[PDB]
Amino acid sequence: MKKLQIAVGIIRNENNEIFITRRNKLEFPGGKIEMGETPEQAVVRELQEEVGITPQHFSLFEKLEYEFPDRHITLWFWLVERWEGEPWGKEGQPGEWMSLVGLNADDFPPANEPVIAKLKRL
Ligand SMILES: [Mn+2]
Ligand SMILES: [Mn+2]
Ligand code: NA
Repeated sequence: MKKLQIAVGIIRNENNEIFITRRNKLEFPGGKIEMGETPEQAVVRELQEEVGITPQHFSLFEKLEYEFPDRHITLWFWLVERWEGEPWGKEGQPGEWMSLVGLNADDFPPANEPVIAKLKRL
């Protein structure tokens, strides 16, 4: 029984647009929390690696858990509202700003559904 945790960054600007990356299907920047890192350190590291920004002000937006045989997975969704730098496709992946109003849960993997609903509201 091992744990696998992933930190996810929801980057929102002043115009209520979120930075979305692509694979085909759309998704949020993010990745695995490594040994010895806190959830906060991991989201900062993964975002610096994937989109070239350093989160400065962020809060826990949602935490989802998945219990599978021999594996406990936790997804940490952080709402990033202020950062240093400009988001871009640093790891060579497609990226772009999309307004919250126009976000469609069907364009993201089913796992993000509850977060999108919550996001696409307030
Ligand atoms: Mn990554
Ligand atoms: Mn990684
Ligand atoms: Na990623």
